[PDB]
Amino acid sequence: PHRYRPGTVALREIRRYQKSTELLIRKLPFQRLVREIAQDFKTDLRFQSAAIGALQEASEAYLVGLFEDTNLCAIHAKRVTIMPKDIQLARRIRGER
Amino acid sequence: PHRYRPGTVALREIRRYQKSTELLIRKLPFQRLVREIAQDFKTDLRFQSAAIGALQEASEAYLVGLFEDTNLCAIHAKRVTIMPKDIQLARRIRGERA
Amino acid sequence: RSRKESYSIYVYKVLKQVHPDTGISSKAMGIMNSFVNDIFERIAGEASRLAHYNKRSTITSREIQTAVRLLLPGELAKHAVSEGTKAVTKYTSA
Amino acid sequence: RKESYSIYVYKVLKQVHPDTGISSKAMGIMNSFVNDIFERIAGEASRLAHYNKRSTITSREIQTAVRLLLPGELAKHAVSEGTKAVTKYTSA
Amino acid sequence: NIQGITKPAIRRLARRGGVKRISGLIYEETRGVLKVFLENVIRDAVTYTEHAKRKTVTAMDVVYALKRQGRTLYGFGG
Amino acid sequence: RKVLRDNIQGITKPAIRRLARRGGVKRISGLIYEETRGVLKVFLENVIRDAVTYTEHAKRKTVTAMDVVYALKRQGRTLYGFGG
Amino acid sequence: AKTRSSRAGLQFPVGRVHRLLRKGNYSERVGAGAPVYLAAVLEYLTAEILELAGNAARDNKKTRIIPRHLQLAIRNDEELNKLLGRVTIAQGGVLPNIQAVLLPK
Amino acid sequence: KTRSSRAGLQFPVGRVHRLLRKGNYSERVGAGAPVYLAAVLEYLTAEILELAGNAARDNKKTRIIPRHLQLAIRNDEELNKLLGRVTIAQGGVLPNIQAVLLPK
DNA sequence: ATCAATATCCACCTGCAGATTCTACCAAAAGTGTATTTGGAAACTGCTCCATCAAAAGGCATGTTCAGCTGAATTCAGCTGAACATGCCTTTTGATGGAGCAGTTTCCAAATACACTTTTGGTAGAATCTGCAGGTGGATATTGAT
DNA sequence: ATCAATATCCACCTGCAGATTCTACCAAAAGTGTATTTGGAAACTGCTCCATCAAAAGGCATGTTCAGCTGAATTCAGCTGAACATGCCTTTTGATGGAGCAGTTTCCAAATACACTTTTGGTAGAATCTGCAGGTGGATATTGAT
Repeated sequence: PHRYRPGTVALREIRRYQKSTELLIRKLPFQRLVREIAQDFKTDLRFQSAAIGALQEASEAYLVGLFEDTNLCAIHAKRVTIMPKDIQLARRIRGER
Repeated sequence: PHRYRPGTVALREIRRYQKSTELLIRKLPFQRLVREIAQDFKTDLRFQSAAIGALQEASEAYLVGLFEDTNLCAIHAKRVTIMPKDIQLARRIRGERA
Repeated sequence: RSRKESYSIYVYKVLKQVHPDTGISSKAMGIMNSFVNDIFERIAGEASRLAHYNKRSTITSREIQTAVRLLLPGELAKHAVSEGTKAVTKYTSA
Repeated sequence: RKESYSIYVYKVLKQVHPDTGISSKAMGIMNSFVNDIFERIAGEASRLAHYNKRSTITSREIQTAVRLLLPGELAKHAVSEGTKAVTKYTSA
Repeated sequence: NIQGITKPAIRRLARRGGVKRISGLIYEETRGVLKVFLENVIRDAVTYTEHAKRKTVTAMDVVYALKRQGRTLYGFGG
Repeated sequence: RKVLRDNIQGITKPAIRRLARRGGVKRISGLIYEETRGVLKVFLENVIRDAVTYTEHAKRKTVTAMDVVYALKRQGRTLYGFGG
Repeated sequence: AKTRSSRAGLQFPVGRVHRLLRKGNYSERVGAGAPVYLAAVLEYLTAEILELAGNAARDNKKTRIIPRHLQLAIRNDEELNKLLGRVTIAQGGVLPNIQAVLLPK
Repeated sequence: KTRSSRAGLQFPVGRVHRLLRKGNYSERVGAGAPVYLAAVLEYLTAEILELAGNAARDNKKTRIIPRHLQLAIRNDEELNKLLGRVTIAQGGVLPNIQAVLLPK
């Protein structure tokens, strides 16, 4: 009965994902979210596939970046586990808040 | 002899300086620091009094804002004393030096 | 020799309208001129670009309006767009 | 209609890496790159000239714009290439 | 729909971000932040759209929106 | 004239202390003063650099407040109050 | 010989704002409603901040608006703050604000 | 006899000119400005292509992709500073794991 | 550190399909040859502002003492979040069509840019005014020791 | 729960350094009468774009276990704040000389405007190819276990 110690697989996923470049958010769910937020600004809009693809690239690169700063904030707190207060601290120093 | 406990005067100073707007770095020394830096860039440079004035206002506004962020970094580390480490986290997240 | 324009004459008027009893120090007026110039540029700028993106050689009140909506936040936007439209339709009413 | 810098990028590619090719997506990035730097340089030169109450953007403006925009070493080389191309253009 | 952005997907993002251990409250914190992001961008994009008097948000509308937010993106027309 | 050296030390511990205060800081470690000087020095270098560049471009020998103001705008630190 | 400002019902100089648009290299040509609309927004905005500044002056018992008064009005108004979130007002100081953790336990 | 060949560049001087004129930047435009500008655009382009070329080679690839441009940029101090506020689609991030998070 | 048994990575090869690269052609640029405009460089020079100096003065910066209480170690255990084997379903994806609509065209009436000629609205100082910066002093907390 | 010890207000005062006005031109709006466009307003396509369908496949939602990480509770060496004694050097005032901004003219080398003449780059098919995605087979990295 083989089992990996907590953390081992996690590092393995970091090494994997920092190596690839494919979008990590499932496409359909995403487009659904994009069109919904948008519905609140102008009704019955249509989206170039390229536009949905630009929005996804942008947000995924944004979130990934934000996680980097969050990780740094957690580490700064002698922790290894990111938390909302870490995301909150980064977004504050970033001026987004 | 009467004695305020450590931290009381510190808080007294924050209330005082957050209430005021005067420059906090001495004029002459700062004018001297600018001319030194300016010089190591291009010689025979002259300065409008207002230029040095604009430089100081900007510098102090920048340092004051950096210390706020620094302060937040210390707190978040469950400290109350700011450290170079905090200033560095601040500037890194600020994208001033990833 | 060397006449240099400013917005002071207008800032001051508007001041008297809002607070008839209040004055303004020159340094504060200095701040006000910077504000007006800064916002004017940001609007003009975004407008300049909006026009470009649409192969249009002219900046109309329509550009300025969408520029104000991109530049200004929520309530400030609603109110500025109202004032703006109101002025234009009044100006064009001859 | 719908011009781009592809041809030029690709030509420059063959000078530094004759062997090398380049995907469409990668070409789109070089395009974006060129447009961006073009607008920043352009933009700064515009302001420079305005600050000095000038109505014309000359290589003088473009240069200072490069100096204000590109970082240290990259700025040096850019200034080199720049003056070199202008120098060769005026001659012949 | 925002819940459509799943935990494992957020897991993946954090991973590419170098994150090893994730708190259980990060997921909902992430969606809120992702939503504020799209709202600001999309809102700007749709403004460029309506200005161009179109019913279709184009990649260029998104690229110009991202540039205004200081999130310049290369690869989609600029 | 007179040689200019070590002027960064003119940014005294008490002045840095006062700035932390306005910034709301209560306790300051001993190493903060040398870090601040380092950070301020980099701040000034970049602003003066761009500023002096604007000066040279206008073929002047005198850095004007407008120069500093344009330099600050470039650097994303817009300053109101000297716009002139 | 009316003034375009009066035609628009404004204090801000419409003609001047129309001149500054043409000389700014913003577009080949400039519409007649653009300078009007823009002078209107400019006037509205300086009105909004002078209102709040004036009140700050009143609270500090002064009759003349100074920079600290402008800072108070900007930093305290969520929207003006966002609008000028990257602007620094000379001689304006900061807002009285002390993190709780720092107060006498 | 085109201006680009005259200035000896691969980049389209004539177009860089038409663009400067039409971009609403100034009333008038020098004749060397478009030349100068065109030279700068080409140089930076070569720089990235060069580094991205290597990044490709160092990966056993002949054809440059977005990943390779991202590796070229982020791994270069200056190019990275110049584009530190830019995001290359499909480029990913540089592998990097905080020491503290490593095993044992 | 080894022993052993998982599972992971990691080359080397290999075969196809989606892209790339390579070709063969047309309008919209880009290059020319002329004919003028003119921006702003060169050559004074009027004259603000900047660099220095001198000097007296007290606001502060320096250094030193001391010890309060904060940051850095440690121990420890509850319980949060990782690793997994499971079972199921929403995302893929791939035509298929129909169609809502960016994109063009063809006008032109409304709106702009022009080139002058008058008419003021503003800006640069004098001429007048006046908040409020400092100065003082009791009235009020605010602290910190018993 | 008291108090001394000090710090913090708040109101009252009063001449002046810093606004408010009061005057005068004149740079720059505004009013007119033409010479260009500009960019909508209908009419029409070729598209990209939703919408279904319709399977199938991963990829995710779930419930178990428990490893090990986050936080709480204690300690305590010594860093950093509070106070003080000293006396330096930044501030403040004023004055000078003259460097070097800025206002004016004077006017060519260079830029804008056509009117054409050629050439190149953007398109829409044609002729290969770089790798992706699998397949072993083989050392590796892990983690339980003498």
